[PDB]
Amino acid sequence: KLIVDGLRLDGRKFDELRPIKIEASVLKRADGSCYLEMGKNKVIAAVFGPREVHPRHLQDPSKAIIRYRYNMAPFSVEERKRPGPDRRSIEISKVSKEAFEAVIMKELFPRSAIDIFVEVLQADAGSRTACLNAASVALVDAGVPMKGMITSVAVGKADGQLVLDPMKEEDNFGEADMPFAFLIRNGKIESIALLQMDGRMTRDEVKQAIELAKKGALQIYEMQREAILRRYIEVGEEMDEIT
Amino acid sequence: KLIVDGLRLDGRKFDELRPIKIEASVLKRADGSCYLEMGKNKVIAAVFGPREVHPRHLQDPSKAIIRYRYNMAPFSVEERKRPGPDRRSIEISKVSKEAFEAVIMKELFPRSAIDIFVEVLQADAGSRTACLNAASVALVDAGVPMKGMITSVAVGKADGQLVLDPMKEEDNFGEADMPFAFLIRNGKIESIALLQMDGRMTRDEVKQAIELAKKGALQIYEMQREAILRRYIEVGEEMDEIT
Amino acid sequence: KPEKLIVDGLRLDGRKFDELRPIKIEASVLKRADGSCYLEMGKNKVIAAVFGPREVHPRHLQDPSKAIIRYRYNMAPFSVEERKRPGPDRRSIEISKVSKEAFEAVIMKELFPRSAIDIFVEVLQADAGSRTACLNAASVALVDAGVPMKGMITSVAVGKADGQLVLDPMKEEDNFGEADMPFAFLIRNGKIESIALLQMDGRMTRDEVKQAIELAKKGALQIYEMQREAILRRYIEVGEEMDEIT
Amino acid sequence: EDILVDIKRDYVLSKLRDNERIDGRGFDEFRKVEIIPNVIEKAEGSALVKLGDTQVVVGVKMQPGEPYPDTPDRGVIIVNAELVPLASPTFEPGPPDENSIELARVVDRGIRESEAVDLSKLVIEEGEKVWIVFVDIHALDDDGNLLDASALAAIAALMNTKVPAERFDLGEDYLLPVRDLPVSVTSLIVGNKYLVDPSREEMSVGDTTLTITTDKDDNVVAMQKSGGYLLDEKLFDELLDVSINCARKLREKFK
Amino acid sequence: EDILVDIKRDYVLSKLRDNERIDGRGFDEFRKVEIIPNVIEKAEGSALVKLGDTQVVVGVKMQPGEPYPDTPDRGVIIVNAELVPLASPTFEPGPPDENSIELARVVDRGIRESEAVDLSKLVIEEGEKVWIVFVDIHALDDDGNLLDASALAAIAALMNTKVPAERFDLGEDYLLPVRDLPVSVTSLIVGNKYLVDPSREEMSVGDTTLTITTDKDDNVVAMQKSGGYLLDEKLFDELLDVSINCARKLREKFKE
Amino acid sequence: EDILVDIKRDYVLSKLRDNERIDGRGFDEFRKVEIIPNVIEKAEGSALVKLGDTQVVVGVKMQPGEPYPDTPDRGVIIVNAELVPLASPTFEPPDENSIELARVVDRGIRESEAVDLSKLVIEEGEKVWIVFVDIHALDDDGNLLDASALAAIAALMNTKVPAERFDLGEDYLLPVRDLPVSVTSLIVGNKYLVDPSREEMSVGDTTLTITTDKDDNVVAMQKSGGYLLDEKLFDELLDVSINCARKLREKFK
Amino acid sequence: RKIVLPGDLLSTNPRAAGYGTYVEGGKVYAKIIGLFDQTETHVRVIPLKGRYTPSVGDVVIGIIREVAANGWAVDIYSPYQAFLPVSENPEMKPNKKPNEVLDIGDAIIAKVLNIDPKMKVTLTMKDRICRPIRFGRIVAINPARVPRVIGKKGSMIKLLKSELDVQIVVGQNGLIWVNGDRRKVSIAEEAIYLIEQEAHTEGLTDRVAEFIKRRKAD
Amino acid sequence: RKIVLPGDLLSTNPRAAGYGTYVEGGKVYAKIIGLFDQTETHVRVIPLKGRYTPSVGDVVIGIIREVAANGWAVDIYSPYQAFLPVSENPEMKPNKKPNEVLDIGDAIIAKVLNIDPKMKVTLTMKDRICRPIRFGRIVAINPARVPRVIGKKGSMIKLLKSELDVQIVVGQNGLIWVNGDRRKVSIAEEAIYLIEQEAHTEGLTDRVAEFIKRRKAD
Repeated sequence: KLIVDGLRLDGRKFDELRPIKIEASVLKRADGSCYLEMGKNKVIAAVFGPREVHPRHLQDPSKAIIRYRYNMAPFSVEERKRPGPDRRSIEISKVSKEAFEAVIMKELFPRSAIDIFVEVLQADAGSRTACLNAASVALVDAGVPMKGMITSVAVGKADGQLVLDPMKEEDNFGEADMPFAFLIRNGKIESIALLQMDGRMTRDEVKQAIELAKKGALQIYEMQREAILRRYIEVGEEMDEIT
Repeated sequence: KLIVDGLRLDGRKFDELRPIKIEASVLKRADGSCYLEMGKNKVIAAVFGPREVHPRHLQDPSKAIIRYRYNMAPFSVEERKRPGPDRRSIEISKVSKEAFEAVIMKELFPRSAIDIFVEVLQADAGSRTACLNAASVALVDAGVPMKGMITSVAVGKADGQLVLDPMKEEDNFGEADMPFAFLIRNGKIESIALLQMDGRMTRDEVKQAIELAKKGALQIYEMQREAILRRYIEVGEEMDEIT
Repeated sequence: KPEKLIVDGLRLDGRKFDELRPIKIEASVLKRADGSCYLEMGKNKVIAAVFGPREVHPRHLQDPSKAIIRYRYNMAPFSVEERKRPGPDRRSIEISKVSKEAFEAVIMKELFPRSAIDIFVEVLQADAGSRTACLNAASVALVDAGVPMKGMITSVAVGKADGQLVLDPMKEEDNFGEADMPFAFLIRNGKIESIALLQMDGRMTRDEVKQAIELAKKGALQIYEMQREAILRRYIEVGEEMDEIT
Repeated sequence: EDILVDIKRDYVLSKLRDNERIDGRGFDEFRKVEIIPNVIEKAEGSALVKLGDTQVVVGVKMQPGEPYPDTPDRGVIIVNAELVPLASPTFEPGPPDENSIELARVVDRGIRESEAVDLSKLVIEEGEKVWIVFVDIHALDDDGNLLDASALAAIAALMNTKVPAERFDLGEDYLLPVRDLPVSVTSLIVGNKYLVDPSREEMSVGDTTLTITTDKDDNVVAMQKSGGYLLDEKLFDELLDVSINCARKLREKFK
Repeated sequence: EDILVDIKRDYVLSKLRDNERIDGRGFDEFRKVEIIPNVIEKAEGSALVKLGDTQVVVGVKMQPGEPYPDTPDRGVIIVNAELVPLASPTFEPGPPDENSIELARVVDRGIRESEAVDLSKLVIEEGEKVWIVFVDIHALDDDGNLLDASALAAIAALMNTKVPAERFDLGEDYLLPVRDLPVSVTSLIVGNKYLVDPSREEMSVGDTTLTITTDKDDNVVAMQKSGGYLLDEKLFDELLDVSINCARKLREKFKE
Repeated sequence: EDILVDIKRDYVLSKLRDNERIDGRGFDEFRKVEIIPNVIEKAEGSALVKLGDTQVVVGVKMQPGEPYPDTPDRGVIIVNAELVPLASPTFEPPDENSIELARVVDRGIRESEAVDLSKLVIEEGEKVWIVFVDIHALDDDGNLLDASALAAIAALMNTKVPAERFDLGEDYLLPVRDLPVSVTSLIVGNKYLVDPSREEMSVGDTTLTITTDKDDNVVAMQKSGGYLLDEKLFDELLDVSINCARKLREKFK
Repeated sequence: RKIVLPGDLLSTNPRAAGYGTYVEGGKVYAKIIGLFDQTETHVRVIPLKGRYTPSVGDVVIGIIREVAANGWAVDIYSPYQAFLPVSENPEMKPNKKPNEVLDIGDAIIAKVLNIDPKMKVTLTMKDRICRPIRFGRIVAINPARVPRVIGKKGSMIKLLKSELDVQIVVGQNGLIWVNGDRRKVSIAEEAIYLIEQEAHTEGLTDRVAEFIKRRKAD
Repeated sequence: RKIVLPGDLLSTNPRAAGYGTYVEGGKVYAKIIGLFDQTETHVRVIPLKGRYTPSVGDVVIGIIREVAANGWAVDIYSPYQAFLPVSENPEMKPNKKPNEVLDIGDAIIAKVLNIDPKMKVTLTMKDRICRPIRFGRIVAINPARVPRVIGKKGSMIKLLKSELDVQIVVGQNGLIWVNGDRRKVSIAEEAIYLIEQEAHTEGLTDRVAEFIKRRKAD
């Protein structure tokens, strides 16, 4: 039984996130980067700022195109995975690509491309979510104009109770999994950038889920800020001194 | 035994076609279209009028290029078919495409492309044949210039006897299958656009086969005219009133 | 399965340690190619074709300062004991890559901007060294095609059987020896100028490697006179025609 | 690149400002729906659906096979779609795109998450043989919202599927026992306004939608936001309920 | 050679008007044919044929395998072609073209529809093990009519194939049972004129052909019209007989 | 970037002419090396290797499977690489280069017989252990080859056979008997730069790799790029390489 | 001076809004990471990272990519394309053919004349500092590292210009031109690259002088 | 004169390196297969095979491929591209446009005026022999076979021109123009092709005489 006396297997309460660790600017050859741990998830995102899209036919004359690639290392799962995309990888890449299309100021770079690469070194429930949070930090880290930051977490449902950031056992036996992504401006949830759901929920449980989700998103949002600022305090001072 | 008492399994004579039903213009977003039933064959054709070929290197500077694609839905056969092209689909596409290359005045549209798509929703013997007849109507319905109509039918050889429009049993157990397609102008067979043969025939059997095929072609030709004229009575009248 | 590859100073096929296998070389064998060569090296039967500096078409691979070199090694499905599925495989792609590089070091691509020199080599029957055999063939075809080259490329492999280094290893020595090391040198006026191809797999000592190179260099020069003779023989007539006209 | 999109896009946006849809229908109303089952006799199951001038056919084929090494107690359902180039001039001739794959996944999620087909009831041999259900979607005419037309068609096809037992000497034929009825409602989101059941012309504004799938008891069972746009939480609250109400009306046609 | 084809295309057409062929042959005569068996010793069967200056090699490989669930009482023959870049500059260095596929299929129809190999004599174990025959065609020099050259190499190779029973512990090696001689005759159609066994230069006029394959008793076992042109029923009537005849003369070469 | 690499290329060449490397390294010295094992707990084995700013992770996954018909008494080792587009905008989403990178790694391990495959048999002609070595580039700043080779053998050494998981008994370390180490050098004219950096590489992709085992024997060699190798230089670089491998081999004690 | 992140509410009056910000619903937001720069006339965000986005008046060093009769297509080392019109290069006298003054591959230092709405950049050479690079050397470093080689009030370039007696023109795009004694121009290169890699800018100005010191030794 | 192969030593003095050779290590080597011609000005290698590589002064026969104002783009059948500027076509007049002078399909006979560093060939028609072809017939032979068709000291084409009363112009790229009385052009045409395929050429000129007669009789 997943929930016992108000507690989940891992031991946390219905409204608690798993341990998170975030680190910005970890790759030297990428324009922007971020290492992120969300539970047993270990992901790394890299970004290659506005560059020349050479396959000329895919070149938009009025704005930049956004490309996002989600990929699992053959050694990130319990059972070795054959390298290469699958229908799932392709769908995750697409919905993630759209989440940033809605936030990036693409009009600023006609004929160019902004490629976002995300690799999950070790997977658990929510890698999709782990990846979005890392991409957001990586995009900021590269200095590409955005309307704000994107934060993502998922809500699940076990033993008929909504839970925040579901673990594997919960996603495999629960009654629903619902990953969300929000655009956050100045510490406030503005709108949603990604919404997906599989399961069985009542109209009333969906609304509650949005609320539970919003609460977790803001928490992750403060960790994204801390990671970035921490990493940028020094250059900021340098620039302030020089300027 | 296939032909017993002068009659064939499905009950028809050696010089008779299977039932046929044609419907010109059935697709709203195509430039031209046709729904054709020939035996247990349920096929549909769509044509997309002289459009710009995009992979620029395929663009022919002095005339239109023609592209034809024969395809079977995975649910058109007894055993579900893995979607995508196989070797015989590729050959059927190539041969059919050559038949229309000899009738369409592609010289009028340089740098352009006329795409013909045919999908077999339900397959039986002679699908190859059914698609050609469908495509021919869709081309007229699309309004593209042609020397005339193309009609197709096949001649099999059962129990040493030649038969028109063979059924599956005759194709699977006969001694030969010979598909044809002719250019027909004023109710007259002008020349052959498609010719293929498999089996064991004598120099005289070949010669008679052509004769049997031409007979069936004129019959199918009148069905193609009925289908089209029926469908165009209204617009015709409309245009006759304005002009 | 074999015991004693080097019995009484001799190998299974009967030869000594420093001797090549029977070789046959024929220049100008294809009509549609700009250059070609038929070459047999042991059970190896290979054919090389070269398509002179031609205009590369997908203008995204087109280099503006020199010609690009393309090489493609390919085994006919019937070239080996067990039918091989047609199409490139990891090893075919690697041999093709290493071989292309071998010629990039010798062809004067600077003389043909925006152009491409395509070298196609097919092994109709395989034995050990099919990769060395192709290069030898490829070299002749290029010459026969009129493409400018610093010199000629000659290749041969050195194996190691029962502690003994052997020239042009055979299937057995390769399948049960302790090392296989294919070489390829640029030869000029009958002189090994430098190395163009080098690969090794096995287990050798610092001293055995150096001995392999000298072993390889001797076989190489031998193969180099076979390349010349094949060429000259083929061109003696036209040469005389040009000396009479010119 | 453009053909008539911007002109039509300007027009669609133009009338939107007056709170009208170009065809005059309401923001919560679907186009006329026709459900025609049993159209491909050679298939275990089959159905054609007309959603306005949009058309799609779905075929269900079944054959015994081996189950996945993690669910030996379960039969298998594989959903795939072909947005053939014959459906529209934009459909590219070749392998499945991102769109073909996504349309199939949604159709696949509503059937699976609402458990319309009891997969445990399709086992033949614990870890050796189980029935394999192939649901193949084939677009015929793309005039908007192939997704919904496909979902309705898929479930209508299953409900008319006949298990080919006798063909494999595994028993006597019978109707695929369908226990639920998933239905999806797709809306076009233009700013702070939504259009239920968008058309090809309305789609000229951009591929920005929200799809909600419900089961027979009105529970949400699958949701999917698509396209690069921001969704106002208050529009979602409204559309959620509107969507549950529209799904309910559509679920009536199956009677 | 956008026009270089047209330069010699004009010459070919020029002489066609005067009713003559470029190299002086008759409109119904093949170039000199040369067939040479056993060229790939490692193969179970092979043959190299030189047709004019055109060249093709065919190799045959056999190995036991599982039959088609439908035909458990018969062997299996698979035909493949590789119109490799080696043969000509127009040959793209990639996977099977739309032309390699057609070439291999025609050749396959000739062998399959004439029952040149007794597939029923290749069963090792009813429904379990059966011989699988791989016929792989390989162009070496494209000087026109690789198809006919291929058909000849194909049977020549089959006629030299030796079932490798010893290797698979199934007994002593023996001749593959061949029981017929399929032969293809391709003609280039220009207007109301045909050129039997067209050369590379004659092909410059266009890719409009007609192929007819016959068996040992002169019956037609396969026909293929190819290219985008209209065929006059008269020419076809005349051509039908000319091809059966040409096929017979070529079939002579098989008596060694 | 053509010129940007040309600019830096001219810088590197300019300094080569004066007999110096742009980071002050000697022509025969490797950059700093860091080897961290067990970074992927879900893997049977794993190792992160940092060579200067170059980073790579190798994961080892193990599972029972059927052997190669020609060898029913040996386990199987398959090596693959993903030179993903992260940390090298030149990589496109396998390259002709990934193959050669994985191939070289594979050869070292196979020729030195670092893994006694005979000891991974479970049932003569049926069950055998399949060892999947998967290479994953993280940050490309030059010489991913040598870094990957170090990460590969290191991961194997930390590999733990999952016997219990597959009910074949107690878990135990993967048998490893040797220590392959490869050394790649950039070759410009008659000069060589051991352990080239992404910047030095701007001069051209003309290298030479040499791999040795614990007893200093050469076990694999690979010359790459379109250039001509001088024999004198090869004879000198041969010893230099064997010596560098020995020093690196010490990081495993 | 505080650091802000994209999405951070900066101001309530949109007419003051400038670089690195955007307006929505009467409010001003930051769109890039950087230092908040607010004064009485404006509200901006000073950038810390990213690629070179040109602004009117910037000096830049480019490489002529393509030649035309109306001018040259120049490569700025940025996602924005640039073009130098024939009307803006005073070294080309009428009778001269465009390919006689400037040709593909040549280097030049120009000025950002105008940035149209379609994002094209029009370059000009009609200025004091501008000129064709016929001799000297070029150095390329990340643009986000440009303000560091120039330093506070030009203190860095000065140290370099002075201590090595070389000519130096730092382009905003990150392309730098250096001329003088070859032995000294090389030291400049070396020092600019060190400055670029420098992980900790504590007393960098002093360490650079100590490098040019020891470096001048040999 | 013997045959030399690429890589063969020809001279120790690099001041003598001529066509088909190259200098390395202060020596001269052959780079193509060919006849070693030793003179006292150059140490060249007369080529025997390969594609056409023009040189200043060659009379070549090309075909119009592209049209523009600055001139015409012509295919001379070689890995080197060619262009015919307006400034070099006598028949060109300021009245009408270039489009009405030569279209994307015509055959011209020109001279190679200049071949620059990028291997771009510049043509010209300002010569006595140059003229747009709109008559006769064009035969195409392999360029390496043109010295046989011209024969020793022009021996061959002189023999053709006379015995057949025909006008002939041999382009170096291998394209030949023939003009005259239909029937005589056809025989000359035939003879040129047969000469190109000749296996043995000892006594070829007299043999072509007995052909010009047998075809002129029968």
